[PDB]
Amino acid sequence: KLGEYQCLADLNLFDSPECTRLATQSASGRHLWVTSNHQNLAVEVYLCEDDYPGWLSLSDFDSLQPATVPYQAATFSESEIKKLLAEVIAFTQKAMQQSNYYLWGGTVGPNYDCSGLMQAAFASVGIWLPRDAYQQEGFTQPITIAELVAGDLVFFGTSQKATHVGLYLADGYYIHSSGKDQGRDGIGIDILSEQGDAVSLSYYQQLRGAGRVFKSYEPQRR
Amino acid sequence: KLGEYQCLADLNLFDSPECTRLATQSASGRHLWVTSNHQNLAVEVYLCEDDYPGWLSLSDFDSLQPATVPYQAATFSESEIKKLLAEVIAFTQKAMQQSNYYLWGGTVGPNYDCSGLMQAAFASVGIWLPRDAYQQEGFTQPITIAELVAGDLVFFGTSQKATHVGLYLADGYYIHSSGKDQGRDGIGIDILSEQGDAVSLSYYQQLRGAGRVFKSYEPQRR
Repeated sequence: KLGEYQCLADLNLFDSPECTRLATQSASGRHLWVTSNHQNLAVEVYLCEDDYPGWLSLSDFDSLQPATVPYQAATFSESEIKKLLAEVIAFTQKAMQQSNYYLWGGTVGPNYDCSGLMQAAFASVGIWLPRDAYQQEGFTQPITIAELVAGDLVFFGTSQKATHVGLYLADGYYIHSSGKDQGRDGIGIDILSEQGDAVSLSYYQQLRGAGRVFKSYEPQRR
Repeated sequence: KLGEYQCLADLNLFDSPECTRLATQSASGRHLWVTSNHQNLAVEVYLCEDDYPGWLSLSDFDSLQPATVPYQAATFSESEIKKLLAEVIAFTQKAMQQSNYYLWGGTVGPNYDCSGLMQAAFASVGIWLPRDAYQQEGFTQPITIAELVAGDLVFFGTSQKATHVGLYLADGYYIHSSGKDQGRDGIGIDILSEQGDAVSLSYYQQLRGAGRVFKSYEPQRR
């Protein structure tokens, strides 16, 4: 009906009431807000942890249970975050070991989009990032490429905005989920170098910058 | 001649004065103690940071400079260590991307043995482990398999002693350098499960236990 619910299964959220294009996916156990905006056979919702808005098919209403404990965002210091980056990296490596392909809106796994993998990996330690690559760029602390260290985000796109993101490892290497056209159609490792393979070179030429995660997302007031 | 020197190049240390079998390798910049024990065309040494003993060819004396500043071990709290584990894991991932094969005594890269990869990975952030897998088992804090988290060590062997080690990632996965016979002939990722492939199963059946790195190695008095 209306108000705060928790997901009993992984739910697809679409970017319109027609449910033709996946916007994000809400993992089991996440909290979401159900609005009174019903249209077509869907209802407008937003996810509590990242404020992500979208449309949920009314057929997924049976997978919503009313929340009895409201979502309250946890606060992380920079040092707490640093301690958890090993787990974030490990998440991406475990993900790379599963059969996977690049899926726009892919967020619950095994099939991710670039920013979905970043969100899923940080959320595996309880750290919330916004969902889209351009939002992740705005949310992190910009750093120079020289300053990159394991667990930082690397951003790519045009001079206009970030449209791709990966997770830095070491000495130029980063892990990312990349598309079928220019990339690997799934999770893989590339290098920020002109000495890389063709894929690495396609991305390196689009490199925009780098960001450090210094806090977890706090939802907007409401 | 005698006393503490620093390496100007990566040096091979052997397990006998005949220099037929590699014991470890000393990365350029490490400190070593040269004893008065000359035999054949080699001298007995030990490395300062891990106390590891071996034989250095007399022909490598030109790559030894006298130390004017003696090696003194740094102290790391558990917390400082935890903050560095992301870099440790990243090191192993970077190593996996280079052409490599399994090499007993392999410590400087690209070719590692199991415990040498561990040592090299932790040393890349300044944390010293002892060199051999059984020593690493004795040096770490034993934990249960259930308690494994990213950056812990997984030990394998007989009921008598650990002969193999890997670095835990997440959800049963771990990264290790493994031999040509039973393993991958180099760095790769396996799972602590019977649902794994054939290599995973062979190691899983030899699982001994797990350890957490809670301090950096302090050499013997001395």
